[PDB]
Amino acid sequence: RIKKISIEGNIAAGKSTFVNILKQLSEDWEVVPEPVARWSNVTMEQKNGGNVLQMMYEKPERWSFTFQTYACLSRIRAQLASLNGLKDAEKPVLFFERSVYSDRYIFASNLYESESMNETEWTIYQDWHDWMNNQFGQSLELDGIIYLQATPETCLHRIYLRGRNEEQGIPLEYLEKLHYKHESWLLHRTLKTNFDYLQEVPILTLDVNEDFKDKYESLVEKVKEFLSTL
Amino acid sequence: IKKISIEGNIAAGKSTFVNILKQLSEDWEVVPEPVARWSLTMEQKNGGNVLQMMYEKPERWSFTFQTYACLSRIRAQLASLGKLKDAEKPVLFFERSVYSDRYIFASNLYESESMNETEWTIYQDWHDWMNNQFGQSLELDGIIYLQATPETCLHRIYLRGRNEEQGIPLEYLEKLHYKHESWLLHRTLKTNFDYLQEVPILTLDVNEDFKDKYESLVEKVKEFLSTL
Ligand SMILES: CCCc1sc(-c2ccc(OC)c(O)c2)nc1CSc1nc(N)cc(N)n1
Ligand SMILES: CCCc1sc(-c2ccc(OC)c(O)c2)nc1CSc1nc(N)cc(N)n1
Ligand SMILES: O=c1ccn([C@@H]2O[C@H](COP(=O)(O)OP(=O)(O)O)[C@@H](O)[C@H]2O)c(=O)[nH]1
Ligand SMILES: O=c1ccn([C@@H]2O[C@H](COP(=O)(O)OP(=O)(O)O)[C@@H](O)[C@H]2O)c(=O)[nH]1
Repeated sequence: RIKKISIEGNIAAGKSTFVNILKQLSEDWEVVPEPVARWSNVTMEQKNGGNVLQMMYEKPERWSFTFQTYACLSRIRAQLASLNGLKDAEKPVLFFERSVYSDRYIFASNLYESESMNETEWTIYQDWHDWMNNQFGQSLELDGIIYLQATPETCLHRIYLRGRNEEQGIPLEYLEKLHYKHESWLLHRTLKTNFDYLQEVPILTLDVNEDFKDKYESLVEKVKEFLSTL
Repeated sequence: IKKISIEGNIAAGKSTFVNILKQLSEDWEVVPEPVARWSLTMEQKNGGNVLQMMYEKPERWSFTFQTYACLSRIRAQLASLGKLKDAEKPVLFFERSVYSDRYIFASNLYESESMNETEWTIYQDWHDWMNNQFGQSLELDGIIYLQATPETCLHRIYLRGRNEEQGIPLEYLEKLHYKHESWLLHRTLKTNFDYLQEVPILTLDVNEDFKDKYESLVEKVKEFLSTL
């Protein structure tokens, strides 16, 4: 009964600006922020996260599997907690900052194709992912995906314009890898998956390349008309 | 369905005690250890590879091994709890357990500096969640402790003649060995699953070879099951 709607987009695309924008417009609207976002900083799950995330930066081939499995286990559990945590709400909609699907099909597929996950590591990640998400049935199944499309140069700007010292090192090409994978999975709609319904699951695209903090009303209008189709 | 775990050190006899035990009743079934099936499919092949990695670089693959194994155990005990549909007094014998994984090996890799604090507390955090969402009912109704000396096990690894095992050093079979005693005799260890503090335990000296001679061992097993 509580509508799940994931927001998808490249690093610094604006996901979390938009999500905290929407949160304020409807008591019928809540947010689930992504844990790694949470971890990207300066509870045991934080201690562990900034750690693994710091270790991920310094030597990604050593740390990729662990960190993926922990970004995703941390998300699955954070997702379920907002469901049990919009009870009374007449038209419940909850917004996920990214998804188990972006965990596996953009980020863990990137690192694998970019050689930080050898094949044993990837088939284990993907096995572990299948088994855990066939075991939720349709608890965490998405009614919708809003794609916060932008450009990698606007994301590098946004990164340095966000000032996370550790995020300053991520180069454009990497951003360009994650751009290529979003384009293909969402906008182009081609990337395959092991999940049935994510082929017949509706997708909103939105150009966030211009600052939207003061001028976001059209973006919001899009979001709503979109939620009435779903 | 009743649930027992058969625990004990490497080549101590579990697979034997179990291949024997399952034969004595149509009301009895076994879930053999994932790790031992690796010792072919995406489990096998994912299982076979990392095991072999884990012998070469243990400080690099214990998290990954320790996650995959617990998973595959959780998997297999669940597709098995499957068996014993038409039985009056049905028992499933688990060849090791989710606590074996954690409080024997995964603790022992950490203490051995083959996983770090992050890894080791990430595994802990995941074990605690992966057992509480999908694994509530893999809950044991007792435990069976096959107790060989650190010494007995090493010869029984030679017997089996597994190549990569014949590299298991004696000193390894030793700490694994004082950690079973602690959890399952002295009850010197304490875990994070409280019903486990009130699970009964039957412990069997298995230094004497029972490949022909298991009757009185089985007698206490039958006896222990009759006290649940
Ligand atoms: C933006 C902080 C998280 C990081 S750090 C990082 C990374 C850093 C340095 C690297 O090489 C120097 C690299 O190959 C990856 N990639 C990432 C993206 S991996 C990822 N991020 C998420 N937010 C979620 C998820 N499931 N996976
Ligand atoms: C029995 C084969 C699996 C291995 S391999 C291994 C090992 C091999 C070489 C090592 O040093 C190079 C080492 O420190 C450990 N320990 C083990 C035991 S760790 C373990 N065993 C299980 N049966 C289950 C589980 N979760 N963990
Ligand atoms: O219209 C916008 C959207 C975002 N940002 C900035 O872009 C950076 C990244 O935004 P956000 O934290 O949402 O990124 P994400 O959650 O996607 O990493 C932040 O410093 C924002 O202040 C901006 O200036 N204008
Ligand atoms: O009482 C025994 C128990 C075992 N074995 C042999 O020792 C080897 C290893 O034992 P097992 O695999 O059963 O031990 P586990 O690791 O399963 O506890 C096998 O070849 C058995 O045939 C034996 O000769 N006598």
